[PDB]
Amino acid sequence: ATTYNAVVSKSSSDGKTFKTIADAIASAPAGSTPFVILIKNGVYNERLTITRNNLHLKGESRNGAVIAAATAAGTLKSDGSKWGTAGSSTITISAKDFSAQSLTIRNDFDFPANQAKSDSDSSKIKDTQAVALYVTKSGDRAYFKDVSLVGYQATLYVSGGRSFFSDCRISGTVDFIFGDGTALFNNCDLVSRYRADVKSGNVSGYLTAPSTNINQKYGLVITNSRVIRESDSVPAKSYGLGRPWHPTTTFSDGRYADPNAIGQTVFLNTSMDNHIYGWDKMSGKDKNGNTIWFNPEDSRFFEYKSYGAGATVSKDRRQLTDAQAAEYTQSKVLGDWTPTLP
Ligand SMILES: COC(=O)[C@H]1O[C@H](O[C@@H]2[C@H](O)[C@@H](O)[C@@H](O[C@@H]3[C@H](O)[C@@H](O)[C@@H](O[C@@H]4[C@H](O)[C@@H](O)[C@@H](O)O[C@@H]4C(=O)O)O[C@@H]3C(=O)OC)O[C@@H]2C(=O)OC)[C@H](O)[C@@H](O)[C@H]1O[C@H]1O[C@H](C(=O)O)[C@H](O[C@H]2O[C@H](C(=O)O)[C@H](O)[C@H](O)[C@H]2O)[C@H](O)[C@H]1O
Repeated sequence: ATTYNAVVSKSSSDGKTFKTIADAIASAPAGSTPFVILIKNGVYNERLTITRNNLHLKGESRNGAVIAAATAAGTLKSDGSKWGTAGSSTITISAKDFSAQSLTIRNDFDFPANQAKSDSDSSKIKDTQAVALYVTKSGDRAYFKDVSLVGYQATLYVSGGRSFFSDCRISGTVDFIFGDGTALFNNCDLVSRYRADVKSGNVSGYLTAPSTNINQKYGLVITNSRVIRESDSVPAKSYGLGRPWHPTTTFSDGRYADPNAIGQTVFLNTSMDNHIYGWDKMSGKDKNGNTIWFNPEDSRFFEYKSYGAGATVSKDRRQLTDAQAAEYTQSKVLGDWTPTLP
């Protein structure tokens, strides 16, 4: 039994439908009863913030139901201030028990076009983060099944609670899955994109930039997935599996890189093409304003039974034992939450 509380459609000749997803979401009664919205095929140029618990979106098809907007961190608002990374997101989830199924979410900020702009071009943005999907500290138990997430830098921002991504596609370049949330990915294609602006022997990007607090058991966990290059033009050894993001954070003694954000990224039973070279370092500013480097060997970066040409084994790429791998089951990672669709 599957019934819809609202339907979004591009066609008025279709039936009794909403024209925009934002309108359908808004039409939901106040409260926490399940509200399920069907979204028919089409490109919906919308930015959405979800604040109602137990809201559920279902696209007609992942290929054809698209939610898209173009916003970079460096994009200016009306008052002349920047949107920022969090603010750049096409979809923001700030509610509990959200699900999205069979749809694509894009940030259409044209990173390559931006980089190709002349250095003197005042429209050339430096803050090139452009988030497709953002799960905030308020968005626990967020479930994404058969969803495609599209971006370049900072595609997926997972913060706070638990999120589960299943049968998914996620594309990007730099730090394209990042944040301090517990995010489990199963049977996903993680797509590393070509960068025309990167010189022959330099790094193109990093799949993950976890900022997981050291006292939090699970950060980014990728299982039974495929780490793939967008094209044959993506060079060998051009992408890192992760680098440690220690976010600039306001403390009592100032604003600087959080020392206790010692991120976790764990890959289990995942294929990797040879664009992968391993893990990498990342810099921030310390309490004195000096550059500080955070190293992968000091971070919680692990693999278990990786395969494919990018799956090399050395000292610099720590491996889980069988016993340790057993700690990364869905049951263990998500605790008492079993992700279910309406
Ligand atoms: C999610 O994290 C990010 O997206 C990070 O973005 C930034 O990373 C930069 C850069 O954008 C990225 O491409 C990369 O660049 C490296 C290298 O560092 C460059 O010098 C460089 O080499 C150039 C060229 O590629 C090469 O061919 C040669 O010619 O040299 C060139 C050159 O040197 O000029 O390019 C490299 C490259 O492309 O690698 C693939 O790394 C950069 C970097 O790490 O600099 C320190 C930010 O700088 C990062 O901090 C990170 O951004 C996140 O964290 C920020 C922070 O302050 O911690 C900031 O977050 C804060 O604001 C948030 C918000 O506004 O919402 C939020 O509140 C958060 O809590 C708070 O901490 C950013 O907003 C956030 O995205």
